[PDB]
Amino acid sequence: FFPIEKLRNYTQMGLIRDFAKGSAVIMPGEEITSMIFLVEGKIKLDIIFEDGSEKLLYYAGGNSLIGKLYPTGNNIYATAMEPTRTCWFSEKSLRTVFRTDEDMIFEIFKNYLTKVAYYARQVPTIRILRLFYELCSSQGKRVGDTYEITMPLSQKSIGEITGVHHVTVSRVLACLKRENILDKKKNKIIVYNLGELKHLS
Amino acid sequence: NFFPIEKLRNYTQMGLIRDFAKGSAVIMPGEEITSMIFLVEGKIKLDIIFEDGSEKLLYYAGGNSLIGKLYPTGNNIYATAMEPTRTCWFSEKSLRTVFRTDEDMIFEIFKNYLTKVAYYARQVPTIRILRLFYELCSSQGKRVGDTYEITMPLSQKSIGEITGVHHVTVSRVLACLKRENILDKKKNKIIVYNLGELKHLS
Repeated sequence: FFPIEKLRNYTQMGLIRDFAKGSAVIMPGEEITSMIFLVEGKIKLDIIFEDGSEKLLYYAGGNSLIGKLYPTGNNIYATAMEPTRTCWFSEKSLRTVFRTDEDMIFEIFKNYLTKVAYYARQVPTIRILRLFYELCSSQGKRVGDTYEITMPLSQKSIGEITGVHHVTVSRVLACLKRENILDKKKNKIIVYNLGELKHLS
Repeated sequence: NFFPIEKLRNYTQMGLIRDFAKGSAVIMPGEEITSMIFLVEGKIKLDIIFEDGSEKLLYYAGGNSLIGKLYPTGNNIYATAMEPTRTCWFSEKSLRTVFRTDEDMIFEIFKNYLTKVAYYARQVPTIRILRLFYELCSSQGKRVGDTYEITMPLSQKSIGEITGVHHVTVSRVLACLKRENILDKKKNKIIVYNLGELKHLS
């Protein structure tokens, strides 16, 4: 949640909006321009990617801060998971705060910073040729200077298995190919240069 | 996306200018940073270290990026100026100056910062592993009674690479199958003790 309690002393500078259990909290592109400090309760922020798709992002426990003070590249769609109470902070209430006490400036920074740390700490190609070498070096059965693996394993499945976005499972499988490194010809995997796999892996 | 915050160029005087010839550690490893660093010319690779001396690259930073931090963060940072680079350092006591001189910046950063979380979160799951085995099984599995038996190495680590998966999970996940009863990975042997429920969960 990365709660920022300190701020509950400060909600009276806010717009308190209570929401029922399911009622959409940020719309999928209702335009949102304020920090939504979440005081009792819980919220599910998913992103709607621009295809139409769905995909979780992160929950918001009590005390957490969600929202934003800007248009910020993405469509959020967040549901109240349980009858939840929230205090909205416009920039101008937000201002009003900092004037009433600096420390909170930092307070949010901290909270943001942390959040950066966090997600950025977590954050392809090799995860691929790792999967392949794995297979080649177990299932590998020599055919002259290449090695054959008698298994379908289709683009979709490398994606799934590698947690890798298709355009990449393509480009790279394309590139493994173009290199006399690897054919996944329909049924069977033919590895032309194993030393070069191991090494890129 | 060196999420530059050009506005900050206007207040470097409230800051601390620290210059950094190429190759030079802008962030030593486990040296403690309590200042926003503001990149006023140049280019840094930030790396991290996992608590297991592992290294991998955190971001770049470019003309007008803000890296650095005002607090502890339980991350292990190693920045080096690729190019010769002018920085400028924001202690709190100093940003605390800037925000009085100029209360607007408080939002120009909050934006700034608020935005990378977008970014990152947007980029950013047990699924895979199973799935990894699942294909691995359906293709290689040699059914020994109710079990399906492949002969491979699968170093806990390789899985964590293959699958963009944190070691705790890989670990805490071979934990949850070998238990559950699904899968045992015991040395040079896969031994799936339930393909049906294996694909239910995938």
